[PDB]
Amino acid sequence: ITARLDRIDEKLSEILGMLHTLVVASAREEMIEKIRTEALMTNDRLEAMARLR
Amino acid sequence: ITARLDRIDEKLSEILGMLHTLVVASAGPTSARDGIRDAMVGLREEMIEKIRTEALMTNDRLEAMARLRNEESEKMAKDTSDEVSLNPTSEKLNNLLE
Amino acid sequence: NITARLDRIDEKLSEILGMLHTLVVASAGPTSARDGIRDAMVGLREEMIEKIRTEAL
Amino acid sequence: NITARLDRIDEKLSEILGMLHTLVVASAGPTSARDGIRDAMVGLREEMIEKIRTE
Amino acid sequence: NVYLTDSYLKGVISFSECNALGSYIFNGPYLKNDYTNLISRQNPLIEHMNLKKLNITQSLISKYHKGEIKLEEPTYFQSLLMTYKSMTSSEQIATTNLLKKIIRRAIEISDVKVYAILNKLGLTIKTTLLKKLMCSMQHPPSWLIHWFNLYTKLNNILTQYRSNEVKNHGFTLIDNQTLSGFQFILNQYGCIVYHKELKRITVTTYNQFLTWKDISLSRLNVCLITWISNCLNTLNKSLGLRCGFNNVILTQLFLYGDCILKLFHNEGFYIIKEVEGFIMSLILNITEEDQFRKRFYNSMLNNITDAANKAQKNLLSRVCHTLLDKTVSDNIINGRWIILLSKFLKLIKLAGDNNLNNLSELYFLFRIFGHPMVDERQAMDAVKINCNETKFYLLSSLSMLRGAFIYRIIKGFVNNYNRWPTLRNAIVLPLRWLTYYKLNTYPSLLELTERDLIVLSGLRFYREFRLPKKVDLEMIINDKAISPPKNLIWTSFPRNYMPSHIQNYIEHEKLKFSESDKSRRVLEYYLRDNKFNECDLYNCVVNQSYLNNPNHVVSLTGRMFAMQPGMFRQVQILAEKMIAENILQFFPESLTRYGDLELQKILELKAGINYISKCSIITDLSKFNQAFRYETSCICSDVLDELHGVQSLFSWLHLTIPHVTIICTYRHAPPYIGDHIVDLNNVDEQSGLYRYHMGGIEGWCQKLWTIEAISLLDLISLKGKFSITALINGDNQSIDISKPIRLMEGQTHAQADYLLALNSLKLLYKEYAGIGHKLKGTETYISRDMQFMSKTIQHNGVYYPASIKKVLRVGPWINTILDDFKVSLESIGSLTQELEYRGESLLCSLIFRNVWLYNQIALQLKNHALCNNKLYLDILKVLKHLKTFFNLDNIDTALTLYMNLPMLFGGGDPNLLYRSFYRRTPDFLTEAIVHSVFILSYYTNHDLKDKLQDLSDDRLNKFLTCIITFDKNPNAEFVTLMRDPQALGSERQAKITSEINRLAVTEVLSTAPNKIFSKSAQHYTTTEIDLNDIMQNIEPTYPHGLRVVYESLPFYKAEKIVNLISGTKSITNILEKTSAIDLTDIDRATEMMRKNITLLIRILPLDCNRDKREILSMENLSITELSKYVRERSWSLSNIVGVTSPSIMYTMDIKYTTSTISSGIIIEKYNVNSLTRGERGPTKPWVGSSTQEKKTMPVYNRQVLTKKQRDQIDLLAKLDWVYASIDNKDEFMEELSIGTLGLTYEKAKKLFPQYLSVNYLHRLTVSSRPCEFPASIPAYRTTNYHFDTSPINRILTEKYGDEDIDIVFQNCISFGLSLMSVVEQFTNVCPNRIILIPKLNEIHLMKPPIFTGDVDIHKLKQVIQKQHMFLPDKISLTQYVELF
Ligand SMILES: CN1C(=O)C2(CCN(c3cnc(C#N)c(Cl)c3)CC2)c2cc(Br)ccc21
Repeated sequence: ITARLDRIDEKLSEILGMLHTLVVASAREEMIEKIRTEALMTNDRLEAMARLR
Repeated sequence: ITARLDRIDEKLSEILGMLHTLVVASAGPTSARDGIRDAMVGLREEMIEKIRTEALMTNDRLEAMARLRNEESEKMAKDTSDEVSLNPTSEKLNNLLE
Repeated sequence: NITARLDRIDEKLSEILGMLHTLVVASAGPTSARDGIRDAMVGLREEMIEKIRTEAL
Repeated sequence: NITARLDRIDEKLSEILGMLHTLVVASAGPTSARDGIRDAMVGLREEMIEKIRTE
Repeated sequence: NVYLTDSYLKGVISFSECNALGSYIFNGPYLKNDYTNLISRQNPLIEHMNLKKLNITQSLISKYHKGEIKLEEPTYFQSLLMTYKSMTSSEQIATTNLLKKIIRRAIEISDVKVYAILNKLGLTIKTTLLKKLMCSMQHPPSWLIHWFNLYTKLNNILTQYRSNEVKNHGFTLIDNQTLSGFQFILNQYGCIVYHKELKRITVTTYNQFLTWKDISLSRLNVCLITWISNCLNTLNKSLGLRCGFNNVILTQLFLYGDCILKLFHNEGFYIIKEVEGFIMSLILNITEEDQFRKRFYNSMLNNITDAANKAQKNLLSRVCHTLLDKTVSDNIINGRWIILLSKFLKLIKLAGDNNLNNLSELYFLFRIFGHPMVDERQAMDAVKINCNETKFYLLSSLSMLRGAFIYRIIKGFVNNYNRWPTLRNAIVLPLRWLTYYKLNTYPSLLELTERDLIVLSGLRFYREFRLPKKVDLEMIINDKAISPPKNLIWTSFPRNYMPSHIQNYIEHEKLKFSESDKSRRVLEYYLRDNKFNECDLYNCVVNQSYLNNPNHVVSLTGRMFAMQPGMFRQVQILAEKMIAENILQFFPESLTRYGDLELQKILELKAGINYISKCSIITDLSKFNQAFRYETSCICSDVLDELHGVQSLFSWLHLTIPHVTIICTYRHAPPYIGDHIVDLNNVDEQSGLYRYHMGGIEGWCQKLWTIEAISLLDLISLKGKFSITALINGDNQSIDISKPIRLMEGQTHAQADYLLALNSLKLLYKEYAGIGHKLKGTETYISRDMQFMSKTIQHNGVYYPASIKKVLRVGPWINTILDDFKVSLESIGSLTQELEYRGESLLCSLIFRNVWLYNQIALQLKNHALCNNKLYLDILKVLKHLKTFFNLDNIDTALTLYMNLPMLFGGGDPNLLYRSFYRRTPDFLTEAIVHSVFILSYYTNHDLKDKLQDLSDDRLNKFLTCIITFDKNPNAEFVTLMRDPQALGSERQAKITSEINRLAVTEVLSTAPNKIFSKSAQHYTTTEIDLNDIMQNIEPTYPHGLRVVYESLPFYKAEKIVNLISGTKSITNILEKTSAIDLTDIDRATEMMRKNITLLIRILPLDCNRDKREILSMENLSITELSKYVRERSWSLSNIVGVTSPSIMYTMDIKYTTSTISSGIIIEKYNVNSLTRGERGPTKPWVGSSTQEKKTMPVYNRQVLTKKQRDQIDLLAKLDWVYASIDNKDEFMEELSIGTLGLTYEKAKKLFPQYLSVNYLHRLTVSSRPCEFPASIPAYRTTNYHFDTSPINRILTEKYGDEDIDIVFQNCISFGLSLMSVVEQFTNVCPNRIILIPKLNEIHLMKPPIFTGDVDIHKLKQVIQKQHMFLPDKISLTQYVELF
């Protein structure tokens, strides 16, 4: 109740930092991790049906 | 613990206020017409003054300024006006018709 | 009162999520297809994974 | 309960940071970054085929 | 190899062709100062060189260089031609006598049908009406003789040229005497016109001459129709059309339009196009109230004057440095043109007469002045500014658009599948939306907030629909042209217009492409593909082989038509097909319904839509596409991609086109290529060539933008707090807006409606500008109380048509291939039915039809381009045979009879008599026999109120005896009844072009390099043999069940392609790269035409009626039993069930006074006025919808199957329903289910709908049975009458009892309604009641038969195996697992 809200606050601070960095810059591994994770979770849905045969 | 919920709420309000003034410029040809340019994001006033300095090439920049600002230009104000006003040739033709 | 104050942080985070996803989708345009990075920004869908599975087994 | 309402917030925050990472990485002008992305995706595909063929 | 040229304009008039020809001939810039004139004078084409080297052209050029003649522009000579009145000779008598003869003959032909109708209703000329009309039409007026003479002259010139060019290739017509004053040098590649006493000369093209002839024909048709209608309305006010024009005003209108076209220039069409708005203004001044109509009037004046000023500016700019610099009139510089314009407009108002009928019919004026020359490079440059512009959006706008789209999709899934779509992102939803998700519900628009849409825009989906794995050959193959690849684009221009390096490059680089890549048409693009595979499109889409492809071009041809190579065109077609198949079910506002009654349906359902203020907004969305970008289209294309499990299939356009060069590939408009440059993406950007196109090509991706517009309308309705009812039909958006308001003190309903309209317009403009679409005051208008949609006008529930506009091009050889006689007759008849279906005039339509049928048969057969006069000799021998058989007195009477008997028996009447009362019928042979009986009543004096009697006049007995007596000669009974359940057999009916060209098409296809076509065409004949052998032992023949069996096999899809290919000219030269016709095709067509003309000699033999001393007795004769016997005898079959149906026009006797008999249907008039045309009543509009089957649908997941599989399942279910009595039904169904669907019968039976209807003879849904039975009157009028069918069920249950009978009650009601209409037309007063009493001699039982016999399973397997390349996708194990 006391630590969790502070984790939320730190993540919001980092969010504001990256959002400034994005919106003022008019002129990779985390992204690949997320891509791989969700591609694996879609392949799992495919495998469930492939094994249900 | 409300002293922390307040600092969470202020941060959420700041993010939602800085996300409701973002402006997107569509992708198009570069300057000197060689290649395509990426879509551009940036705060409202920065984009407006980039339009004024014509760093982003476009026609009808006046309505762009008057639409990025929540305002009504006079062209669009007479486009949706109560009464329609004729032209010199239109009044000449209307006199000929009556 | 804590639950009624936590049921608004969620509705603000959901709006932030909607806006950021619309931005992500609108930023993957013709230059991303030209450079070949558009599938890293929109996701791999059923057909590519089925092709990978057919070429695997 | 409150722990579930905090779990939801944690999940949403992680999703927001993921979207922001995507947006900021993809916005890199030099060709090096966009070449690294497609090389990493080349790798990922034929490393996914590995885990698929294993099981 | 013969060359047949056009007789009507089918194409565009080219600016660049005329420019190049005139620039080479006169040695200077003719129309513009383009690159076309420079290359034309530098390196002219060989046809231009041939035209310039003639002996008369050299003389005229010498005269021109001496300053003795002045050069002009084609509009000047159009104005000269349309006023030609040097018709003062012994030429003035011949034209008048010819027109008088045509009119007299048309009335004499119409007399027979008028007599028959007046006899049936109980109401050389035998009718008093037509005798009065003939007395009234004895002196044609001068304005009609003018246009008839002009059309005759121009048509003679064209016929002479076409005949002499068929006989000799490379023939130039040099004419000086046909049209006194003018000198024509006509050809296929140009036209030179010279006027000697005015000292004028012009150069134009062949299509411009065709346009001039079409103009003269259109004005002749207008004058004819108005003269006939005026003469009809002078006798009876209900007899003619609803319009009342005066032809002096119409002549003045033609003159002033020609003056406007001659005064300004080619640029004058832009002005006349504006006058449509002017007419609309004259309509609103009648229907609308002060504020709306004042606003529209002022906006219209502004639009017209802006158009005129722009026209003057562009005209003065264009002709500055050309040879036409001294041709600009002085009335343009000093501004005195306005006076002219004023007079024009005044005449239009004087022509309107302050009447909605005149003002609605007056829209023919915009098809009277011709067509402009379309400048191509300028049309390309006009949109380059709109599609290269940068757009600026707020992220909130895109978020809300995506959220409204996702809301529409969620709501549609919940309504159609009782299920939220599968989300992969439900973490992002809040609690109140998670409740909706898990309860499978949604909120309404009144409970929806703008934050909810931003929350919804974050959802991601799983695959819900599946892509087909094998290509459908019916959707990718058509009869159009295709674009070359990017390296072979320079083959779009003549070799003379290309530099030497481009020619060398083309010849050295055509050696590295396939034979299908070097193709110039779609059909041969597919036929020449020797590496074709049906899983090519699926692999292209899944692998994204269309992204970053170096073979991609966009080629424009003007109004612009764009094309690309074949792969990208495949991807485009597939994307639009998937949208039409899977998504348009969630958007019921998107329509594609263009039709006679469908538009009336839409306008009716639109009219059905402390105060409730209302308004309507009309918007034109033609230029809607140029404003779209990736950011605005693909935020929804992404949702569709996720729903189909693919990537960038619906986003292909804005990801591929920005990297392509847009080029104009007109033949006479090449670009300037700098030397040492061969690549197209390296050529300098110029007029007619550019790059970096953002925005989308017109026509491609239209459905995406339609559903996006609908989502934006939902967003606007949310933001504005009012109710919206929207309709989009193509490129026309209509919005009805409603809002509850509390009226102030003194405020009127009108002012509240006006305020609502203004505020709604402001909101619409702002919300459209938010996404980058700037609406103009020329594309939008507001109103309150007039229903307008797709150029159709309704007011107060009454519909106002524009028939004259659609009957403008009726003529001799319209809409045929190789000048077919039968198809031309059919098209004339079908085009003239519109003066009766919409115009509500039987007799005007009839007389116009007879005028042009007589002209086409008795005057234009002698002048056939390929069949010089053989068809006329055939006609004369048929007339002699008819005169001998029926004992007539002349060949004139013989032709009057020939033109009145149906085309089924070999006659020349394309319109059967039942179509004046109802539109559909279930049996053509009975209608033909009844029509023949009614027609022959004119000569035999039989009364159609008594019964069939034997009299001393035995013409009808002779006719019926020759109909039922002939020599049986059946051949291929079952496959023929499969492809047409109404066929006769034993050569008892006329043949059509498909049956004639089938074998030629198959032998041409047997040699195609594509194996999918070669094997099919090589197995065609044995497949036909097997298909005839399949269902031959099932004895009770049901041709509709045979049709159902036929449609469930791959030979159906194989035959679609052949029927499509057999509709081209020169079928033999498909793979020969030639535009000429082979003599074998001409011989086939000629012999077919001759056989079809002389059919009436074989059907009605003089041979003692086929040695039949027995004659037919008519005492107690049933026409429907005779029809059934005739149909069975021609196929040598014992019993054919379910095809014969009585005729309502023959079965029903018509009474007007009520009697104690108390029988038949009753039709009463609920209106109180004596007349009904142009009124509305308190009843519901009659739509004769038929009763389908009652069936229960099994419960499974349907979106797991495609559409072909869901169609095959319904077909197999109908087969299980119908042929459930045969002796080996289990093996039959097992074979079908395992051959076509891939599953066994036990597993397939679980997806079959179960039919609760017992009598399939009564309720079966096949493509060969009519689905609805409307009347021959407009819908709005059906509301004036009330019907009851109860007194007939009391007599039909005592004679049969609870049994099904063969009769359509829908057609009975339609007959009654059209009968009311026609009686009002002919008597000038509508009757109060009519009673229809049936003849029970014609009604029979309809009981489902018990089938006996065995189906041949071996032949079924042979048919399935020989055409296996047209089978649909099998249902997999992975798919059958998810089905449950
Ligand atoms: C400003 N504006 C107009 O003046 C009109 C209305 C009248 N209209 C026609 C044209 N042809 C026919 C035919 N047949 C008919 Cl029945 C009406 C022309 C354009 C119009 C239509 C649409 Br959608 C959108 C805006 C406008």
